[PDB]
Amino acid sequence: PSIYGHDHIKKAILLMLMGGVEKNLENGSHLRGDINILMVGDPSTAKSQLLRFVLNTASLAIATTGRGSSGVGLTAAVTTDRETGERRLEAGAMVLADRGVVCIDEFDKMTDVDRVAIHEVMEQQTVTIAKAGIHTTLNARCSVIAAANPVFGQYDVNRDPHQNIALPDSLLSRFDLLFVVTDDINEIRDRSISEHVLRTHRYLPPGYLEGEPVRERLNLSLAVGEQAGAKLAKNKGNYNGTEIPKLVTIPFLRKYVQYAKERVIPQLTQEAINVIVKNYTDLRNDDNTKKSPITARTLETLIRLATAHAKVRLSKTVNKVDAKVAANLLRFALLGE
Amino acid sequence: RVTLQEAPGTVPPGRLPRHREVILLADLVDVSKPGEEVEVTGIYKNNYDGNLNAKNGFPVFATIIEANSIKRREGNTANEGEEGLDVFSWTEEEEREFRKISRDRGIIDKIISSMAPSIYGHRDIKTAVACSLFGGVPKNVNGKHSIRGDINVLLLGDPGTAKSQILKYVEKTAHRAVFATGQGASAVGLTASVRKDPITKEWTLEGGALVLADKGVCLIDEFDKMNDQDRTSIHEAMEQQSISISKAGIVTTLQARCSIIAAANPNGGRYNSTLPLAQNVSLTEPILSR
Amino acid sequence: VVRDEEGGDYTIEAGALMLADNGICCIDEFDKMDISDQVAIHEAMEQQTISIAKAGIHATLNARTSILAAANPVGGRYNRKLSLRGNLNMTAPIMSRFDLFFVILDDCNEKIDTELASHIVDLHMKRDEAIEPPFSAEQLRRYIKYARTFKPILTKEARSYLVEKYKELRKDDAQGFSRSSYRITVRQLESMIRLSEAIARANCVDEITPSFIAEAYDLLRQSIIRVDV
Amino acid sequence: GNLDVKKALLLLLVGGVDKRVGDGMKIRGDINVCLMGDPGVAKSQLLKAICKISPRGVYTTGKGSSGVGLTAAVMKDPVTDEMILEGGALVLADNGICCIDEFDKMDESDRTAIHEVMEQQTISISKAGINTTLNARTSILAAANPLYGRYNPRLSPLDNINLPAALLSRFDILFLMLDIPSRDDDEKLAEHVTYVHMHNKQPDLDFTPVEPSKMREYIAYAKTKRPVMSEAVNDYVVQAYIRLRQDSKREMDSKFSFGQATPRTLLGIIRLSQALAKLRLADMVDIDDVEEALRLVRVSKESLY
Amino acid sequence: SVLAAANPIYGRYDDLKSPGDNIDFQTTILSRFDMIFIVKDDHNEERDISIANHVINIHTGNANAMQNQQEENGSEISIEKMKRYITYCRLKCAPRLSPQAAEKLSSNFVTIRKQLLINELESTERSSIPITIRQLEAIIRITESLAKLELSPIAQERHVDEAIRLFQASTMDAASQDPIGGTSLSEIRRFEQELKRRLPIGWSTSYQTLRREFVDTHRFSQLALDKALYALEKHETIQLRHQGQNIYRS
Amino acid sequence: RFDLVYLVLDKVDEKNDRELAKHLTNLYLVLPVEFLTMYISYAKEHIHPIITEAAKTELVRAYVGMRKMGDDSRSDEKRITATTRQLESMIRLAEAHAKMKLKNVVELEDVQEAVRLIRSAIKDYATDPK
DNA sequence: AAAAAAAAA
Ligand SMILES: Nc1ncnc2c1ncn2[C@@H]1O[C@H](COP(=O)(O)OP(=O)(O)OP(=O)(O)O)[C@@H](O)[C@H]1O
Ligand SMILES: Nc1ncnc2c1ncn2[C@@H]1O[C@H](COP(=O)(O)OP(=O)(O)OP(=O)(O)O)[C@@H](O)[C@H]1O
Ligand SMILES: Nc1ncnc2c1ncn2[C@@H]1O[C@H](COP(=O)(O)OP(=O)(O)OP(=O)(O)O)[C@@H](O)[C@H]1O
Ligand SMILES: [Mg+2]
Ligand SMILES: [Mg+2]
Repeated sequence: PSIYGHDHIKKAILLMLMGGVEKNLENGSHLRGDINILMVGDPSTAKSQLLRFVLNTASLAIATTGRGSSGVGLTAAVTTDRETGERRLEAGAMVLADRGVVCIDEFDKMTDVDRVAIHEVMEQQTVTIAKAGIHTTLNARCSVIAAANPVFGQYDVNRDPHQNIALPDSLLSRFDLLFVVTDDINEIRDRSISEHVLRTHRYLPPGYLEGEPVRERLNLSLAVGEQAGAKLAKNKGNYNGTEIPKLVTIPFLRKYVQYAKERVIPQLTQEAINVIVKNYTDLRNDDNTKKSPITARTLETLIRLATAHAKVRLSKTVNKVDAKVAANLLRFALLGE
Repeated sequence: RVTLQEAPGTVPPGRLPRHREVILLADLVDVSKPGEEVEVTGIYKNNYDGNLNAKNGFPVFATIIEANSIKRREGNTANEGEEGLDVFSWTEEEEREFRKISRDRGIIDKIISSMAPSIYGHRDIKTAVACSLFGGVPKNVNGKHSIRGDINVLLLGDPGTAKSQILKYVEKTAHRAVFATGQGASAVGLTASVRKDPITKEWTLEGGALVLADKGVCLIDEFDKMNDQDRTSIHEAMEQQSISISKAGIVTTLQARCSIIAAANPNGGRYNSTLPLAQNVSLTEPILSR
Repeated sequence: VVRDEEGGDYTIEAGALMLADNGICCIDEFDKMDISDQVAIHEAMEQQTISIAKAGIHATLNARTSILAAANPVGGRYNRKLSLRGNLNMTAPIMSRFDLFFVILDDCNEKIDTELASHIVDLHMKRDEAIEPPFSAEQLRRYIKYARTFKPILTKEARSYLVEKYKELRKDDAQGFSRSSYRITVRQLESMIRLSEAIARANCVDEITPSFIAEAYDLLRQSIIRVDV
Repeated sequence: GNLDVKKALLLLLVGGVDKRVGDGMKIRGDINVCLMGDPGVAKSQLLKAICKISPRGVYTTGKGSSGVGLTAAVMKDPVTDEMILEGGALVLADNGICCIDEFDKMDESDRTAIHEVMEQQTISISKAGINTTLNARTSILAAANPLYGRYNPRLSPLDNINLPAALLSRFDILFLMLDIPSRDDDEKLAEHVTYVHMHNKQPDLDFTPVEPSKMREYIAYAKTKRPVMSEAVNDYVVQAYIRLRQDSKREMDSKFSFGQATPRTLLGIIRLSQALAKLRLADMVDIDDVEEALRLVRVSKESLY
Repeated sequence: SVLAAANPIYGRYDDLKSPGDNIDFQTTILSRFDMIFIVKDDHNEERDISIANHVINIHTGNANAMQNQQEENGSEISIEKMKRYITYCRLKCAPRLSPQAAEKLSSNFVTIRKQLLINELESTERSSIPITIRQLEAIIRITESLAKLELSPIAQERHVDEAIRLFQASTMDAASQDPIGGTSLSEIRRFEQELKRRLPIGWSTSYQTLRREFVDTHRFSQLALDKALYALEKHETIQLRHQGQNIYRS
Repeated sequence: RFDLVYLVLDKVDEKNDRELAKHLTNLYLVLPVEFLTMYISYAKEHIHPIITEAAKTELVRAYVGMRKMGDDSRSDEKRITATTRQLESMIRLAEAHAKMKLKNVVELEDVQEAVRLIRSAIKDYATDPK
């Protein structure tokens, strides 16, 4: 709630945390099931903060930076055991994050060589290690979110999108959604964001006075821990009243996503298929300038987003409204409003 | 105990050096320093060894040298004027003679004229070299302000002006002198370097060229051609008189009290008298002001 | 300087100049040297020493050598219109290092090439061992080793003639132009002294006659006659 | 869609003319075809399909794994560190089907390895006095893209593969897959993909009387028959080569300059006619096979535009 | 906290050169920093005399006495007492803002953002020193640090004004210094002829009348003010007095 | 510094392409044995031929002839194409020709063969001018 | 086996 704007970024994050279902076939091998989001923008536009929020609110996630990591040790390492005296593999950065989400900062500043590891993993969600007589395929079906800044200090709107991004096209084509953020100078928005940020910094922890700094505390009183339906104490979530629309607390949202990721596996119908194919054809043959080229992968992204939105409303079938909202989100992420 | 190799100046060209072991008893501890060429007078002795016999298969014995006298021979190769373990030590009568001859009128002129007696002219260069190798006084204000007390000298001019001969004489007469030249010196070679010890297997500090110049003079030839990355690593040595390293988990600061004397050549090989100094050399103000 | 990967060698390897100590180094094709050697040579030549300080090892190696080199003019053929500086690509400080220059040209004259081909053929088949030198190799080595054991000196008239010659050589070249001709330094006087001493050694005389000074001056002057022509 | 590439793969699975000629001159029955196309054309998916359906298929790439190129799999393997080694060898290079994605990615070592494997040449790289050469006889499958990732209106050899032209001339068939935005084709592609997704299975929209194991048996059956050549087509192939050299007379017209002169073009068309006699026909080589090979070459060049 | 020292390209700042190519740091790294000080050398011989006297006295023969008096008259405190005081203040106090201070901060941020937009629009290139929300957070932290000096639980206008002054110094010194970087100059000559022709030495005209006439002609308002203050900067024969109304020609 | 150089230029013509097509198709549808190797060994190590005085005149005449071509009716100082490398080329080639056929002294045919062989390569060394 | 510093291309 403390991040102003970035509405569709929040919507994409919500769809990503509880993405679509994985499809497997006896003849079609494997179909990717989750969604990846990449953000590029000029400095001080709240990308690292949103990434930290996603790290905090996710059920399972691993924090990683581009410069402080090495691709060889990021997937698997060979070390000797002190007791037995043999050598055994150690899980890497994203192997620990299997079925989770991996967040990487300074993505463009990472060494090019290590990027091949991502090229290995994001391709088929499986890393294969073959070194010192060890032959094993390790499963890693994680989703990766990255944030990188353009080559220049600030984004150039009048320049080619390709020359503004240091990353090669091969990896950029894999990411489903590309988001560009700029801090356009406008006195109205400057005043609004200024009063919002000043509101944020005037906050006091409950039950604690303002004259002394924040002090550490002890653990919970219990070493081990553990009327119905009439309370709605932490259900409604509107802890403080500042706007007419509702708001929900974080733990209930985590409970909601936990329930949704397990109890619901939706299926699609022909009504959404018609909208998907129609909007794909219209987007492909509009013949106007666009930020990124499209291909058959974008339609598969639309299908995965439609499945994710069929999951978000707790329904077993895909409604055409999900196709419409997915098309609108894609059109924003590729054209802009 | 210390390992003694062969001096590269006396080894046959293209061959390999020979190693021996030297043992230092009391009053000889820490006299020698790594990287410093020395001359040791000692006693040759032999002792039994087991593994050495095992590897060679013959009754071979190990040999060591126990030191009895050490004489430093770094830089000052001129070793014919006088004898002794050290040539920079004075007796009481020599102190008396110093005091007797230090009071006569116009001793500054005699000192200046007695330096490099085989070079004609260049009085200003001789005066500058004397003032640079005599040095000043470092200042410490309340233990909280530091003022450098050594003088740097830069030489510049046309070829065939015997700058290198002056540098050689300065190296000969100084107590602690180190000679570097052209591109043959790197940025990390002049300053301190970090190295992994092959035996104990952890990072350690290796004394650089400037560290050997403490209480002494560091001489550089062909200063202009030296690459900028190899030239920007001595700013602290000139001004701050300290070397700081933060590498491989080691955070230490090394003191360095050295005077830098450099020689170079202008653009085009000759000095254009009708142009300012800014258009004669490619050096900038941060290096020129020091 | 070479060191083993994670190895405690930190040893130096000797270049051709280092191996040629107390001898003659014969470098061929001087033109395509690189910057490091191109700036190390004019320190190795004049000061007869090489100094290095890299990666924690410092040393001053002895490089007492007598160098002889060959080169090819830029463009292939020597252009008689221009001078030595115009044709060669070497730097001005390197030229001052050398003590003598020899420029040799080929031509299309029919009288010379026939003699050259005949002499090549004769040595190839007819008289492959029957060449006619005035003295044998062993006699040459004996005389050279006998003459190397002499140290000539200089007399009063030799000094006066030498200073007069140096003054004349400094004056006449500086009369040409300013900021375009700069070729005579004290190194030229030292070269005259060395060449006179060598010529005195050749005749096995403990003293030096001004005729030797005149011959050395003639050599150094025709080194400048060539650059004019 | 993409019937041409599937037909080329089928003709590849049988193999060209082989087992030498008179006097011992070397001829290789393996066909070397390269696939050109922008990202997002499922050439990698088709490569995975052909690798899965071919028992001898192997997939490699530029680095990622180091013990795959220029070295065998038995390096420093035994507990005694006996250093068992053959020297210069590849992965199952004998009668194998090497498949590579991102054929512009690999470093100089693997590129030199391919330059060593050109035209069934043995691998003779030695390190410690070993000369146990591996008799490499394999077909080459290469999929790559121009480093710009898209086609350009300018001169087409400027894109090519960003690889030396000597390697390019080695290959038998070059096929280009250019993504052209069209409503009447992208509509069908989208409908087929979404119908595949809807059923969560292979759709009944397809109509194939043959099955993967069925053709797995039939490829071996057709390779067993092994027809031999016929003489009456020599004049036809000679005049075809003459008109190909006539085309080379116009290679300076440029903008699709790939129509260059090479005797390996004649060798490849002979091999493709042999394969077009091998795949279905009995011990007989027909002129229609030469005609079909010529049409395949023309269609392969046609995608340049 | 990071305290970094750096030198611009070409040694001295070389003010005649554009500010864009005197600093090689990217936009991203400069944003994290929030107090950028450009110390330039100057020559007027009075500050030079003062500095020479200061250094000459600070030579150890004299300073060893004078500084002692600074600890005897209570004008300064020793280093260790300052260390104890700073650790005590860091442990104890942690101030907080007030709504009036928040309003003043918001207004100041909007003002500086608009001024940056004006300078960018005139210059027609991206500014080498950016202004973002990080700068607003920086000013907030400066106000809080100023309030932390006196152990005040609440930060008020007295600290906010000084923090704003410090930020104004560190902004006008580096970011908004000579944004012009030195219609083109064809009008510049055309104006300067008119003032000499129509306005003799010693007389004066109102600013409003000159602006009116030159907006009536092709000159317009934007062109006039820039070279008006330029000719004032030249100060050879143009002087301002009596607020911004009297254009005196010296 | 090479002794010789050979250039191959495959250009599109009807006749040569037809001939290559026929020849390659016929191959697709008088040679000794290691005898060659032992003959070569015998020539290498038993045979040591020398040049005679008669061939010297022809060698000098050939050198002059390639010298005379190197200049023309203009004072432009045309390129010097007759180098001593050519001389070593012809002497070595003529001696090697006498090495073949197990002879002991050279004949004229050797020197004409050598000069023709070198000048055939030189005649194809010209650029677009001349 | 894997990380980090140095000289040469
Ligand atoms: N819309 C916003 N609402 C609240 N704070 C914001 C907003 N945009 C930026 N900020 C503030 O900008 C500051 C910069 O934070 P941060 O470095 O994480 O951002 P960023 O855009 O990811 O930067 P970078 O590209 O340098 O990593 C934060 O203190 C954050 O509070
Ligand atoms: N008064 C003098 N001034 C200059 N040179 C002199 C003088 N007296 C003698 N010489 C001779 O001049 C020569 C100059 O030596 P050298 O070539 O090393 O000098 P340099 O031009 O300073 O050198 P570098 O090439 O290192 O810049 C020496 O051989 C020296 O003997
Ligand atoms: N014609 C098509 N029919 C069906 N699926 C297709 C088609 N073209 C592309 N695809 C889709 O493309 C994906 C695989 O293609 P892929 O992107 O690997 O191709 P590529 O050209 O080799 O690209 P890259 O080098 O970027 O991997 C699959 O999800 C597949 O469904
Ligand atoms: Mg950030
Ligand atoms: Mg692919």
